[PDB]
Amino acid sequence: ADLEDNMETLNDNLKVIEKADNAAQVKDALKKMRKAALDAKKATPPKLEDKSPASPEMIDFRVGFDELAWEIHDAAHLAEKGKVKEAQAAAEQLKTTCNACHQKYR
Amino acid sequence: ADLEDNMETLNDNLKVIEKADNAAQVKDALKKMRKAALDAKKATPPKLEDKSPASPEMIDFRVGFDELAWEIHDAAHLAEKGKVKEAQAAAEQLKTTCNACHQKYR
Amino acid sequence: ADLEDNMETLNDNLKVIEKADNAAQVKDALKKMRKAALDAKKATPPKLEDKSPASPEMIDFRVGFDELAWEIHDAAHLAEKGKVKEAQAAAEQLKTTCNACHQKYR
Ligand code: HEC
Ligand code: HEC
Ligand code: HEC
Ligand SMILES: [Ca+2]
Ligand SMILES: [Ca+2]
Ligand SMILES: [Ca+2]
Ligand SMILES: [Ca+2]
Ligand SMILES: [Ca+2]
Ligand SMILES: [Ca+2]
Ligand SMILES: [Ca+2]
Ligand SMILES: [Ca+2]
Ligand SMILES: [Ca+2]
Ligand SMILES: [Cl-]
Ligand SMILES: [Cl-]
Ligand SMILES: [Cl-]
Ligand SMILES: [Cl-]
Ligand SMILES: [Cl-]
Ligand SMILES: [Mn+2]
Repeated sequence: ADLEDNMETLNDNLKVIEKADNAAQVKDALKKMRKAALDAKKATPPKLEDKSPASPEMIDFRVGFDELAWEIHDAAHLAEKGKVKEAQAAAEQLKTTCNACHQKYR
Repeated sequence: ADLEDNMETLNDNLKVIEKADNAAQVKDALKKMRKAALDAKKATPPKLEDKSPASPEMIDFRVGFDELAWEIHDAAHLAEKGKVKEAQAAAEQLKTTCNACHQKYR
Repeated sequence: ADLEDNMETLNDNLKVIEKADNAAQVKDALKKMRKAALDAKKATPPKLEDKSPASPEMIDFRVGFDELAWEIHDAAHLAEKGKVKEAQAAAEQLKTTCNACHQKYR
């Protein structure tokens, strides 16, 4: 999928997690975020189309999705230990990672 | 190890997992797959030797191993909860990720 | 942070883990290592400054941090099951991955 669709998947599943009522809903949404995050990592964002494909900005951009994916996995660890409300709080904390990339490249 | 060796390791351990009799055999084989997947990520496949090293195809290629490593990890989570049959089924499902890359770059 | 700050973080938290007294201290230190590992992945090490940004050495370098992050996570799994001493042993074993990269690019 393209970058925008992957971002909407990220945003949609954050709101699913917030409203989720059991561990299985959280874990399924988190899996969809991780998939979207890895798929977004294949893209060139519009503000970096003029840079080299392995410029430090494109590397930083791509590693940003590794960091997002690992943080998502931390939340997944909380959810499958049954710590649903802790997992939902960790999901909401992902926004600091969303924001950090946006302020640089969005 | 070179790309072909890593691919044989991936294929060999898929069959070890299929025939495994306990969680420890599944976990050990999945670990060897993840290692092989990350090692394969360092290579240039023959069909992409003419593209630039960070072309969209080489990025798609490299991220394909991230996707495979995470999917392997999902199976390891099943095997660590002692859900051996589920872990074996998830390992069989990895083939859709194997295939998807092959049809583009093999 | 820059590359050498991330390396000091990696080295400091290895010593924290060696001296840790409970799972929480191991888990917290491992997570600082993973973060530092992914951040170091964004850098160009002095010995590769003259190489192409996606040369096979820079790819090998960056994948070295994926391998390090996954090995850290393996130790994190041990510590999350309360196997504190096994987690500490695995953290010591990380040094073979530290060394392997240093001998090539440090
Ligand atoms: C891309 C992201 C890939 C993923 C994921 C997997 N494979 Fe693969 N494979 C890929 C390429 C580009 C090649 C060509 C290698 C060459 O130099 O010819 C291959 C090759 C194989 C082979 C045959 C290797 C040989 O005998 O010479 C096998 C058996 C194989 N791949 C298996 C395999 C499996 C089981 C995977 C998932 C678990 C898998 N591959 C992932 C690219 C990619
Ligand atoms: C590559 C894939 C590496 C891995 C994995 C690890 N390190 Fe590293 N390290 C690497 C380089 C290229 C450098 C040179 C940095 C420079 O700017 O000169 C380093 C450096 C260090 C240092 C010294 C840093 C300093 O004090 O200036 C230390 C203490 C260090 N590295 C430790 C370390 C540990 C403990 C690792 C594993 C847990 C590790 N490194 C991994 C490249 C790579
Ligand atoms: C970089 C490493 C990013 C991370 C991590 C996240 N996002 Fe992002 N996002 C990024 C870019 C470069 C763009 C611009 C895309 C474009 O083509 O214009 C975006 C965009 C979005 C959007 C808007 C998409 C749209 O509706 O057109 C949303 C809603 C969005 N991003 C949300 C989002 C969330 C919730 C993230 C993590 C929790 C996140 N993004 C991570 C770059 C990066
Ligand atoms: Ca896509
Ligand atoms: Ca839009
Ligand atoms: Ca609800
Ligand atoms: Ca190799
Ligand atoms: Ca058997
Ligand atoms: Ca677990
Ligand atoms: Ca940094
Ligand atoms: Ca120093
Ligand atoms: Ca110094
Ligand atoms: Cl996850
Ligand atoms: Cl790259
Ligand atoms: Cl990468
Ligand atoms: Cl794994
Ligand atoms: Cl971890
Ligand atoms: Mn895990």
